[PDB]
Formats: sequence, C-alpha cells, structure tokens
Amino acid sequence: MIQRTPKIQVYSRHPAENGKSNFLNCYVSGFHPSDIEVDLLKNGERIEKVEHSDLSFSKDWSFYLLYYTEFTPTEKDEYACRVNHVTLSQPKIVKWDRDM
Amino acid sequence: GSHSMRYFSTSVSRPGRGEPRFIAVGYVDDTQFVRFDSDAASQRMEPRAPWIEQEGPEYWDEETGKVKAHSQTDRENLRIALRYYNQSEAGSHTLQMMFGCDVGSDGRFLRGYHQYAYDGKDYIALKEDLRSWTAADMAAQITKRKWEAAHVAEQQRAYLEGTCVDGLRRYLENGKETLQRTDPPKTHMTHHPISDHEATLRCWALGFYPAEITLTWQRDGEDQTQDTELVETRPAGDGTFQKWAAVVVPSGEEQRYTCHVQHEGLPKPLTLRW
Amino acid sequence: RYPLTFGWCF
Repeated sequence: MIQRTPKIQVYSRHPAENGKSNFLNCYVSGFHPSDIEVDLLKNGERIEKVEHSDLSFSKDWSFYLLYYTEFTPTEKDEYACRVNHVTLSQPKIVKWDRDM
Repeated sequence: GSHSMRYFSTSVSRPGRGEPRFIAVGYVDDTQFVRFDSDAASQRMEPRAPWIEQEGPEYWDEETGKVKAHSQTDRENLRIALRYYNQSEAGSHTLQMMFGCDVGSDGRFLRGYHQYAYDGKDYIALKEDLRSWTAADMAAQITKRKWEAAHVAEQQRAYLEGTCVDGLRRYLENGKETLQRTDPPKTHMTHHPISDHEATLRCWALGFYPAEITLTWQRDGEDQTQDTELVETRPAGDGTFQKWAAVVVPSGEEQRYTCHVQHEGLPKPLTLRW
Repeated sequence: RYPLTFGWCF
C-alpha cells in the first residue's frame, strides 16, 4: 500500500471578529486511508457538537473531509483542530491562526 | 459554460467489525446534492441540496435501490480483490468509484467517466472513447476480460451519453438559480514579518464559486513558482470556496511581488501588490 | 441518476 498524510487547515468561514457569530472549520484533504478522526478544541477541550461533510475524494483518489461548528470568537478563546490518522505517530494538533 | 455530474462511492472493509462501510455522494459541478451511508438509519439516498427535494418519491425509491445494489456488489468486489491480490481477510481495504458525465453550454455531451480504485490506486477505468478499458495491473486485467465479455462498456457508454446528460440537464434546470451561479472571489492581502529581514505576503481569495481558480505569484513580472506556498482550495461551508498563496520576501522588497488571480467570475484577471 | 452497477462484478 501507499499512505498519504492529511493536509490540515483550520479557519473561520468569514474573517473572524470578536463578538460576531461565525463558523469554525477544519478541512482535511489529500489523505489515505479514509478512516480518520477530527475534533475541534476550545482552549484544549473537545467541542461536543461538531458536524462534518460526507466522505468524498479528489481526482487523484485522495479523500477530503470538512468538520465545522458554529462559534463566536473572543480575544481570549483559543481554538485548534486535532487530527488523528494512521500516518501520524501522534495526533496532529493545528492551532487556529485567525489573522494569517 | 460547461457542467458535470459526478458520483463518488467509497467502500471500506472492517475485518472483525461487521460488513464493509459504504458511502456514496452525488455532485453537480462543485455542489453536492445527494448522499448515501450504509451506517445511517434512514438506509436511503438522502437529499443534500434544496433543488433536489422537488423530486418525487419514485426518484428516491429508484436512486435508493441502485445505490444499495451497488454497495452490495462492491462489497463482493472487495472479496474478489482479496483473491486477485492474494491478501488476507484480516486487513482493511478500500474500493473507490467515480462515475459521471460532462456537458457543454449547449447541454451537449462532452465526456463520460467510469473509474475504480483499489487501496488508493487505479484499478480499472473506461477510456475516453467509452469503448475500451484501462487495466492498471495484472489483477484488473482479469476484470477487464470479464467486462469485455459481458459488454459492460457499451451499456455504460449509452448511459453516459444518454441517461447521464439527460439527468444533468434536468438537475441544472431545477437548480437553475443556484447552479448557473458564478461568484467572483473577494481578494485581499496579508503581511507578516517573519524576522528582521523577511516578511510573508499572503494572497487571499474568498467566497468564490465554482472552486476552480488560479493564484500566481510573480517577482518583477516573472512567475515565482518554486518558492511559493499554495494551499488546497477549501470549502467555506456556505457553498463558496477559499484559497491562498504565500511568498516569503526580503523586508523592503514587498513592492517587487505581485499576486495574480484568475477565476471564471472575473471579467479580467486581478493583480494585487502590497 | 446513480448508474446501473449490476455488471460491475470484478
């Protein structure tokens, strides 16, 4: 077999501004096999109600998946996406960089 | 412009955890409209776009039957694949399938697709002429001979040039106010010092549809390919897409660099300069 | 419209 590591992007639907409602996205793509765990974290704690899209793949057969949840950004609150995959010795935790 | 219909299915074996998991999704262009999931309770093809709700109970009956039937045959195909590759039934394997067609602006047929992938790599595929198959390896060649004997190609061809383009034509009409849509990207630039002699210029494209787009960095009017960072196009979640391209530049030399954005929704390609 | 997949036996 040949395995492919997920490419991880954590980002808000719209440019984030404190107090204004938004959506938190974690988009994993280009990975294989398809079985994968993705969680959103608020200040280190797992957010309980997180939705995701239906499994789909690109032309090169590599899978992609979107995880998301409604949220209201604050100056203090920190967010991150924890991706668990067989190609990762330990779960990859990517922090949300709101102004990149 | 042109349009496409595509069906993607993924079958994943789970040894000592029951039957293989089967997930199918349907797309018209970059908009998903249906799904099926063998681990869900409904056990039916479900609508995932507004403009497909207007389909009658028959449609949902027919589509449900087909996709359920397909899950069972790919279930068996996973078994058959274990044989061909002499693999144990203790490991997990994947069977992927793409099917669909392309039509031009005039709704006329352009192209058809019927493709399989085992464990992430080509297995068998219907060639562009829809008359012959492309076997990826020794195993797929056995299937290729079977499919030649059973005349699968002529059946699929007719379906692709007929049923598929007709279905595509209908879906477009029904999803008219949503599928004929073309949203231009909102662009902007970010800038961050990496250290005391270097900074990052990141070129942003947001809220565009369809997903197809090109972001290019030039330095002094010359493509700056190798040195660039370019992320995959990502869904915003609202039906539009996002993407960015970044270059690390020497501090004070920002003005040498230009970002070029190409997209169907743009009258002319955009240029951005910090 | 989902394809007819009966003959897609490997």
